[PDB]
Amino acid sequence: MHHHHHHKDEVALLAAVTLLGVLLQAYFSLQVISARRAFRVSPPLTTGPPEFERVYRAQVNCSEYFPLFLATLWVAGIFFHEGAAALCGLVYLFARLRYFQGYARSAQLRLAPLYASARALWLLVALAALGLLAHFLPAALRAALLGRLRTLLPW
Amino acid sequence: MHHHHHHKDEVALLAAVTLLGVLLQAYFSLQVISARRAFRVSPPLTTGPPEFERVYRAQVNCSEYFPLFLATLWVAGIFFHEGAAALCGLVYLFARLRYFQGYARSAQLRLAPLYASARALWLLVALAALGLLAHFLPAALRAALLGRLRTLLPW
Amino acid sequence: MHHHHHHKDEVALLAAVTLLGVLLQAYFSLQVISARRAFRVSPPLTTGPPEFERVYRAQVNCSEYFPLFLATLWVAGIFFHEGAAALCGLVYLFARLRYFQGYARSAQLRLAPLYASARALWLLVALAALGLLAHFLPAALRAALLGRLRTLLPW
Ligand SMILES: CCCCCCCCCCCCO[C@@H]1O[C@H](CO)[C@@H](O[C@H]2O[C@H](CO)[C@@H](O)[C@H](O)[C@H]2O)[C@H](O)[C@H]1O
Ligand SMILES: CCCCCCCCCCCCCCCC(=O)O
Ligand SMILES: CCCCCCCCCCCCCCCC(=O)O
Ligand SMILES: CCCCCCCCCCCCCCCC(=O)O
Ligand code: NI
Ligand code: NI
Ligand code: NI
Ligand code: NI
Ligand code: NI
Ligand code: NI
Ligand code: NI
Repeated sequence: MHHHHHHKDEVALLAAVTLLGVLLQAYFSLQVISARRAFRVSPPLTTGPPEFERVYRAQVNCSEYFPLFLATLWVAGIFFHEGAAALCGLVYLFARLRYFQGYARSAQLRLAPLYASARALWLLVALAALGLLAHFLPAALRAALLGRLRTLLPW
Repeated sequence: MHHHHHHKDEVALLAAVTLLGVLLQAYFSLQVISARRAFRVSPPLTTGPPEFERVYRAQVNCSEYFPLFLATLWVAGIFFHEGAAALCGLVYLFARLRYFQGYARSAQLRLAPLYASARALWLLVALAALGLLAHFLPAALRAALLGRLRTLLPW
Repeated sequence: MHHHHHHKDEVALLAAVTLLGVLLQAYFSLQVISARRAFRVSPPLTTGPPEFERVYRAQVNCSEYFPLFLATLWVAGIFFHEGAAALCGLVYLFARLRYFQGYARSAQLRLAPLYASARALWLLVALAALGLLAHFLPAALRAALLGRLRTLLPW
């Protein structure tokens, strides 16, 4: 409720990549709705021609991974480096766009961009992990050394 | 780890709408479990009578959009205006409750609240985008003017 | 953009539980891909032998609840108590790991860890709610008393 400082400028690139991700997900959704018309599939019900089922499944898989992407983007961006996390996020999202486009054409064409999206997501995971390790490991190593010291009142 | 200030009071309405959203999602889930009994559908397996499939599909669609709603709510609430973002969030969630209730009765009755939920989500997206533009565009325009200036050492 | 303080040390346990949750979700996904080979189910398409359908459905359900878990973890951790929220989060995630493992073996074996995951999630919801109530209820009670006072200019 103010606050004479804000932390917006520390997360704005994460927020922009997040919004791009929302926009891409919305687009995937609109493509499924468009495929429902092209290939005559009525709600509820997610079975129909192969071409429809591939578009449907591409959207479902993107949707499933999307919170994982968001969680890791934010943890990596806060604990490791904002710019690095955001760049990796852009690469992931572009890879997901290529995955969806590929998959819609052929199951097999989903594979190369799928691998690219996994490499970008795993890099985000590794940056998040390194950032958290940097945060916790020094204090933990110190507390353990201190307990050891201890010895003491001797030597 | 303290900190003689906190930023809770800047995000509390976003946090409350978020929690309401979790509660609504939990409710949708409990309704699917209840429909599984009413219409005799046993896990795993998500096919059964039309009435079950509509309830199932309403929950699935709400679930799919729920991270999009959360992401945009937080970005809009931080970059644009907390109160506005929270209000739009409440409207979205009420619209989703009406969507789920409608859909359970008839595919066709899902449509009006579906359109209401999309208008509320797109307004959140537009507030998020405007907030981010307000954040990045002045510094970007300035850096570009400065490079232009440049000219200079003349005129 | 600096900032001579950071709020990382107030959310690091939430961030670590979040990352563990991402890792567990990634694992569930890899298990579905592994079941697709074991039980010969090719993409798109999520129907096959019972053993495959159980593994698939366990992943889907974990995926569906995962944003709910994340949202509530963060709200509870910020508004109620970071350590308590993180502990409950670990219990939820362990319960989800046991749920997935159970379900893969038998529908019936998913049930005990399912109930454990629901108790942990509902405790997170209750901590989030109590934290938000603590935040809003005093100011609200005060504003209402002040309007009452009022009376006044008399008595
Ligand atoms: C840089 C890019 C950003 C540009 C910003 C512009 C964004 C505008 C995108 C348009 C989004 C439209 O939003 C979409 O509307 C259609 C209606 O037409 C809805 O569609 C709904 O109604 C139709 C027709 O009754 C049904 O057949 C359909 O099954 C149902 O889902 C979608 O559920 C909603 O998601
Ligand atoms: C789903 C995960 C959401 C996580 C959001 C956590 C935000 C809490 C901390 C905000 C303070 C900003 C820290 C600045 C670090 C940086 O430079 O990026
Ligand atoms: C999934 C997106 C989660 C985003 C959470 C980002 C929170 C980081 C910044 C917190 C500082 C609070 C900023 C105050 C602005 C306001 O008035 O709402
Ligand atoms: C999906 C929900 C994401 C929510 C992320 C909200 C983070 C905004 C506030 C960050 C300031 C840190 C507050 C410290 C309280 C604490 O001790 O945990
Ligand atoms: Ni002041
Ligand atoms: Ni201040
Ligand atoms: Ni102090
Ligand atoms: Ni301080
Ligand atoms: Ni300085
Ligand atoms: Ni400062
Ligand atoms: Ni601060």
